[PDB]
Amino acid sequence: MQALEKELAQNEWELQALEKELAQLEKELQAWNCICDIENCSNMAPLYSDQALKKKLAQLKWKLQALKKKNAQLKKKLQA
Repeated sequence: MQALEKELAQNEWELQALEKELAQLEKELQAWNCICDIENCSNMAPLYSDQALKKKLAQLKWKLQALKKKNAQLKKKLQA
């Protein structure tokens, strides 16, 4: 019960790592600005918008609808 459930708990941890990946965004989003902004040199131009965030989230949540339904499938595959 530690191979699947802990792979699921690891997938939960990948989910936590998905939350931590989510928190990685906030690590990109929140951990980037605290009080003052610094000057850095970049080669590529970032996007960071509403149709790219809340949509990539709405696509993520849409991915959940699939993943959570896959986690519900996994929760379906958990017991059954």
